[PDB]
Amino acid sequence: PQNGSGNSTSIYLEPTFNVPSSELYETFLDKQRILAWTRSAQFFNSGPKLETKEKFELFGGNVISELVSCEKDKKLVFHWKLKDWSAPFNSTIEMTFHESQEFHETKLQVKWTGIPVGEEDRVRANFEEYYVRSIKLTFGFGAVL
Amino acid sequence: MVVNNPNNWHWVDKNCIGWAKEYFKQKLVGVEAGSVKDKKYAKIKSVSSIEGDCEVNQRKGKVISLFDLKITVLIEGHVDSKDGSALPFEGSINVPEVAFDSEASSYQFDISIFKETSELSEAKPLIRSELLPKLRQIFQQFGKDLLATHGNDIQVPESQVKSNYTRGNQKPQNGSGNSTSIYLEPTFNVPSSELYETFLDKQRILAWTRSAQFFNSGPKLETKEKFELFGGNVISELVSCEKDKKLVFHWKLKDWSAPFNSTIEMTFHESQEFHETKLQVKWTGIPVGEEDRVRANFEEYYVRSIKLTFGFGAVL
Amino acid sequence: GETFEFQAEITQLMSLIINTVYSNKEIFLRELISNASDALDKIRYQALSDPKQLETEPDLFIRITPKPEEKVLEIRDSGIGMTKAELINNLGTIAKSGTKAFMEALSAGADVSMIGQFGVGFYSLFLVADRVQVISKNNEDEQYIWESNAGGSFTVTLDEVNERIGRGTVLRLFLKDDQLEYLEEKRIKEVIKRHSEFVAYPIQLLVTKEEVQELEELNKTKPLWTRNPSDITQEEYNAFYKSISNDWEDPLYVKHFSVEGQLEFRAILFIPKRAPFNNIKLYVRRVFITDEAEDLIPEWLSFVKGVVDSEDLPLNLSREMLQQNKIMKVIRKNIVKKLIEAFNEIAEDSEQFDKFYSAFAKNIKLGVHEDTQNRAALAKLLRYNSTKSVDELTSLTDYVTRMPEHQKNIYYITGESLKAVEKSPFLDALKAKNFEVLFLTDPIDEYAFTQLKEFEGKTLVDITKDFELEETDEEKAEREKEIKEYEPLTKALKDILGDQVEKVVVSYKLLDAPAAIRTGQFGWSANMERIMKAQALRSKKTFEISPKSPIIKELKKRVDEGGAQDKTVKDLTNLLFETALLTSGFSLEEPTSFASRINRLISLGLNID
Amino acid sequence: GETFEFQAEITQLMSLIINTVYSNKEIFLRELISNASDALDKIRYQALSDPKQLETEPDLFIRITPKPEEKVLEIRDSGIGMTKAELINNLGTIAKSGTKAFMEALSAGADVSMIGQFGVGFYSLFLVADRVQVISKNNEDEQYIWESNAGGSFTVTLDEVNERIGRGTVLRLFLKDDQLEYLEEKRIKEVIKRHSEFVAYPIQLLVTKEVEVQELEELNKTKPLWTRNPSDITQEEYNAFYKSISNDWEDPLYVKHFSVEGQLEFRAILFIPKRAPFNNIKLYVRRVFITDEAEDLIPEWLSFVKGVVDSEDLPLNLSREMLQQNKIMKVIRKNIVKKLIEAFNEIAEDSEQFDKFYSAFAKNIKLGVHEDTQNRAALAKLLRYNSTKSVDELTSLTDYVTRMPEHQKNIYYITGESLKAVEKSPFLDALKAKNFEVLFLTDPIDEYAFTQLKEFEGKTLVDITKDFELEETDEEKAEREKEIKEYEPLTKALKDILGDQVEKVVVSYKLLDAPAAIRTGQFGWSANMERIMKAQALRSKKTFEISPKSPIIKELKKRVDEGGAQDKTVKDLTNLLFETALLTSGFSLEEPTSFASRINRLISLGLNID
Ligand SMILES: Nc1ncnc2c1ncn2[C@@H]1O[C@H](COP(=O)(O)OP(=O)(O)NP(=O)(O)O)[C@@H](O)[C@H]1O
Ligand SMILES: Nc1ncnc2c1ncn2[C@@H]1O[C@H](COP(=O)(O)OP(=O)(O)NP(=O)(O)O)[C@@H](O)[C@H]1O
Ligand SMILES: [K+]
Ligand SMILES: [K+]
Ligand SMILES: [Mg+2]
Ligand SMILES: [Mg+2]
Repeated sequence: PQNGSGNSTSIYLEPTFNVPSSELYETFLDKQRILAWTRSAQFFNSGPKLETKEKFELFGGNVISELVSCEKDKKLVFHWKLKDWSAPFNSTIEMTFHESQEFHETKLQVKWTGIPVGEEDRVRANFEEYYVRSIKLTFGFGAVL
Repeated sequence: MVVNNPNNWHWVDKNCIGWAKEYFKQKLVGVEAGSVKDKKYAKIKSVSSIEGDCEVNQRKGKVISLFDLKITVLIEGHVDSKDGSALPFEGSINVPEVAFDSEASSYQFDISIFKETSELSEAKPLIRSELLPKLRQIFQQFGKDLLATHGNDIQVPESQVKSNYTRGNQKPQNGSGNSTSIYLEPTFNVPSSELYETFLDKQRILAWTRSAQFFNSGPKLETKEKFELFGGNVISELVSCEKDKKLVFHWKLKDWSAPFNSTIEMTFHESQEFHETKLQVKWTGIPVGEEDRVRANFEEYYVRSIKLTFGFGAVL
Repeated sequence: GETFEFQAEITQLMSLIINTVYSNKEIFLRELISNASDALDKIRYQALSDPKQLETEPDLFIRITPKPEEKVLEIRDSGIGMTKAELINNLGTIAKSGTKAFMEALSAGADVSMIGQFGVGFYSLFLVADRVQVISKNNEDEQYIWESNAGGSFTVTLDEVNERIGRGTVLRLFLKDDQLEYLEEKRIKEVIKRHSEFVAYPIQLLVTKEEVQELEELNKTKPLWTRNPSDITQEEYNAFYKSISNDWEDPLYVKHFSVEGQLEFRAILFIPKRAPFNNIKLYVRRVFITDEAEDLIPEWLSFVKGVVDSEDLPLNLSREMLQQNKIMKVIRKNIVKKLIEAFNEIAEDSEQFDKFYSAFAKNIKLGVHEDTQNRAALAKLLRYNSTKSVDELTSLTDYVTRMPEHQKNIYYITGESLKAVEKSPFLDALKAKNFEVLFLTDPIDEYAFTQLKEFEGKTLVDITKDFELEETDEEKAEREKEIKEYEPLTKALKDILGDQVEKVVVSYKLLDAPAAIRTGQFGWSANMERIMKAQALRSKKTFEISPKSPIIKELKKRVDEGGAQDKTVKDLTNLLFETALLTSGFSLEEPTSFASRINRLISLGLNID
Repeated sequence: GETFEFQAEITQLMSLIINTVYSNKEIFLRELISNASDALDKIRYQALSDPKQLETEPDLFIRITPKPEEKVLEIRDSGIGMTKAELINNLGTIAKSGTKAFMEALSAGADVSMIGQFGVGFYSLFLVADRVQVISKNNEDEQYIWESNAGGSFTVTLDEVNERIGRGTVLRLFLKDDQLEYLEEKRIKEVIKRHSEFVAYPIQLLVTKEVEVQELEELNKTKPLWTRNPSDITQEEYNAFYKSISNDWEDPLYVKHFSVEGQLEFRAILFIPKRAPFNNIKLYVRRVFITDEAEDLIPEWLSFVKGVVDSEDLPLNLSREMLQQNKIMKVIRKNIVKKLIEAFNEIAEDSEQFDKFYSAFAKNIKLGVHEDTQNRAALAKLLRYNSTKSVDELTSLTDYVTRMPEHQKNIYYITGESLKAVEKSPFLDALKAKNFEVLFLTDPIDEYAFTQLKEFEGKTLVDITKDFELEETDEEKAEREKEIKEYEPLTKALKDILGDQVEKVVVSYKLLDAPAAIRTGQFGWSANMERIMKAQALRSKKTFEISPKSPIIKELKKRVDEGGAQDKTVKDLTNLLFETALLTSGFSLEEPTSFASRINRLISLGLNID
């Protein structure tokens, strides 16, 4: 046995946001809106919004993300990786939108794969704080108590 | 005491809050500042209160002590006068804390002189000249003797210890009970004008209580008048009251027996400097097994209930 | 390979039970009182088969006589007692429990539930005493003395110098110099009230009064969970509630149930009359274990009082905490299920539910926001005012009963008080169509309605936000013709306000008010935005005008005359916009500017140049 | 008479020590790693005096090899090992701690920090394992096998069927059928990241990848920083340490590493995060996690800080996850708050760093002024607010008294909803004329702190929203008394119209441009406090004062002498000025529909609508 790393695991979250799929989709792409709920973002391109195959650092540079595929208010797939993570470890998070016009809500089905075994509970609790509750309190897309 | 600790390896605790009080009752008193023949003199007569922690512990044979007490004393004496002989005066010395690792320059002294006048300006340099160095050496010596008298009570002698590591670290019929009394001072942001009528006006009493049964048709409460509160479980009677200064009630709970009847004494201490009022409540006559129950409920049914119904202070 | 056996280092194991466990030192009184109750149960079980055993000392009691003169805490009971052999085996061997050995030798279906199962509870008195003098007396033996100094050896001497007792055991606790607090009446009654308050046998305490000494029974209120809820009267429940909690008032409702099977446990849950703003204590073998269980009661349901007396709970060596066993969740769902059934029984009464809802309105609505499994059951208890229920409160099920056949949504409105929502201009639209609108006055109402989202198929719709109503074929063509006519007026109000509003549209849901502001059915409401901006521990607007108001018609006349950029039309636009914010529930930014506009209208009315 | 010796029931003591001591079942992994760390310290202490004792196994590691197909959780260490006699005396006897006897054999003052002190920590593995096959190997003996199943007896057999090991002990755990969760990679890493994260020796874990070669991963990748001097530690090491003690992603805003030496030996590395987490301070004894639910360790208002506290010497419990009657915590509580207050003062010396700290923890600092009393004066100097002279940046209370003129004896402030509402309030015109600075309070928690301080360097905190009296010359008091006496029927007219809406109507000179305003009667809830209490989810009389210099008030006075005390047109205007003053003073307007009807009638009057 040689010195290496562990395996990978997966999670599945579904936070409910009170915002149409058109406005919520632009929240994860508009750089002017990203700085609102993140309070710190570093973009390398001069584009107004995020594009395909574009890397950008979040939360002081500790969170490295990259948009690899996205649909019109339907799909959002990002390559999520942490600063303290190793080189082979690189997770990919998928965001699927489901607009419910009867209740005026949007259940964002989040299919996150490629998370390390030991780093599972860390990226799940902080996702509800830096991504779920941060947007609900900045843009008013949900009641938090 | 008998301590069953082989080689003195486990933590054995010994509370010394009782012995600490008796030690200060024989060391802080009797010490004087100057002499009676001089125009300036002062001497501590008694200790006001000794509150805090004073315990000795041992881990691996070394007697450790992490005491932290709040010492306050009463001081008398006299100062120089322009006309006639010297005039006496009274005061009090307040110490913030006396720790175990406190140095000589760390001990603070809050000077509290009664009846402050311009003639008594020389009273503060008096205690700071000879009295304060006498109190510093006593507080410093308090840590030495505390490890000397209670240190041998634990850490059994080395004759029975076979550990070199610890050795190198050593240097009637059926009846009822009696009563008791409690004392609290809740703060209210309200003058004594309406705070007095809060406990008397029946229309205002029903506000912060939401349940009351008055037997008389009077507008407000009068002397020698009984009334039940909280569904008839609280039976109190107003027997004496002054104009916005004193309130005496005969508090009694329904669960209490017949020979038990407590008495509440409320005193108003409104200060116009901060626009507040400290209601000193001297509650006596409570059973010994009921003083914690009526005290925790007084902060909920009497203190917070008034500050939330009428808004006599913000609580968070 | 040689097969050895496990040994035990007595000189070190004794210290492991003396000054390494029992974090708190008051536990010695509870375990000694519990040891007296087990001895009283042994002699009581033998009295049913042999009455001669209870003839020496027929009165069963537990006497505690403190002696501050010689620093001796004497605890005497009239139990079965210990013989000379029991003092060496049952009281001289670590982890040897004679009580557990007596329970395993009983018959099938016994009514006695003893406490002693571990066998190391007797060595807890050494926390406050340096040496103990146990005086025992059995029927089939003589009276002996068990003396020990917490060391590694003890002595058993025949009692010939102390007082002769009939039957039982006397424990003389020579308290230490630092543990003299247990010689006063305050600390004695404090530990008993906290730990051994519900002992089946009376606990007598020798109290000196001001030198006439008397005996007081510390446990005055017998436990009620061992009895059927049928024969328990109302005044017994009131006295029991005032003992488990320090409350002075009587309990509003009592929910006493019993679950049988593999998790037999008793629980008497009390609902107080006022909010206490843990509360549910846990009892095992008539002994208080702890009350810090966080998974036993939900956070929104933490207002209920009472105790839970279970029997199958894995306790630690100190009997002050519970180990993880995946069983508290079963007791958790049973408590909520019985309390929800209890809340439904309170709803059957009108006077009883009025006091419960008015005192715990925040707690019931908090469960709708937090709990999800029983969210529909808690919605049945929600009571609010409405346009047809301005006097009393109505439920959600009564709302659907009064809904017409052409209504498909539950309409409500949020605000700061009842007077603000009753005069809101958003009610004139629904009152014309005979639509009932609920009134939400508490700040927590919006947090509950944003999680339910549906009641019996009816979607909860807030009239404060933007929504749509039904309209006939004759009106849909008239409204479209009037909207396109007022199109330049909507654009005239947009550039004046600018970023203050999202869009200016002509709305027909206004009859008396000339203008109003809505949220947009996706953002935070006017009340929700005001709530978040006022919490100590912690949206776009739509300008809609009424085309039938005379003020709006006059503003429309100024547009076609080239008055889109006049000074007077800009003053009235900002005035009407900020006025609608006060009616819709919004807060005015820089209220000094709004007051300056009103002062200028006052001068115009007073003929001031 | 007869003296006997205390005995022990072995058949029943084993059940009590194993089943009824530890709350959780995952504690078994912490004791086995702690025992491996103690054995590694024994061979390390002997390597300094005998290098040949470390030649058989020079690598000091802790390897864990889970086997799901065999239901075996193997824990191998390279410690000193146990001889044939130690497997019977040390490991065979309950409450016999051989590592404690090793600590007592050396002299006082060594560099040993072993964990084993009780002697009943080894039996905790039986909570999850049915039978054990602990294999040991010492340098001064052969390799033996210690087999037991907690049945009151054990056997020691010479090892001849297992692989030869150099030095150390191999712990073979045959887990039960219901405790098979400890064979996966997830459950193993959770216990290590919770109880034995900061072990000085590397903890190796054998994981199995997918096609599927098995490798070794070091679980404790971060080394403890409290064992090093805070001067030698750089900023990069403090950031990685903060990401290990907590699950946060960002770097710590400030690091406070101190160490108290004396009667109480304890170290603490406290981190200040960049955002509020809305416990947090963990306690470590012998570099082993004990508990994190200590309430007497850190105040609630100060619980926002992160970090751990190394307090190697403390009274531990038999379960070893709770402290006994913590009187030492009060000494550590006062030391942690003292060091954090001194740390907050060091942040206040900077300008760019304190802006991020105050903007993120403004509520926590003000909560200390409301709750804490002994350290209320120290926290009052950290409060930063806006004022009429500090509209750009936040100013402190110390800088406030510096700019105070010689004729000012009180600190003036004002509360409200936001900054835009308090900056244009009509209450500032009186203080701006006398060159008096007024602080601006925008957060709802500001009022709860000012009603508890009540004094800052002898200056009394006064709220301009309440009824207060200013100082003026004697000739001004004479001319003002005539105007109040002249406007006496005007004040009596406004009182009967409003009724019980106000307590009294008086002529105030603290208003310059506004026609009227509303103040509180110096007791009760203020305008902002009353609105906040009526808006909490989990949860006073008014004074009508007019300005004698406003043209509207002078016109209303002209109507009084003409018999217009009961005119219909005046009653509408006095009610209009009252509800308008409530909006400017910060009061909640009752039934705004009627107030909107008055505005709609004024708009129609301006548009020539009959
Ligand atoms: N007051 C008493 N009268 C008679 N027998 C007693 C008395 N106290 C203790 N014993 C005996 O001593 C035995 C030892 O009990 P003890 O050491 O207190 O632990 P336990 O009560 O059996 N279980 P636990 O208290 O949870 O550790 C009991 O089983 C009784 O047989
Ligand atoms: N991995 C190991 N290698 C060598 N010796 C060991 C090992 N594990 C246990 N021992 C021995 O077993 C003895 C008994 O220790 P144990 O029963 O684990 O409790 P303890 O470590 O002594 N005290 P505590 O860990 O606080 O409960 C120790 O003194 C060691 O000598
Ligand atoms: K025993
Ligand atoms: K052992
Ligand atoms: Mg016992
Ligand atoms: Mg161990």
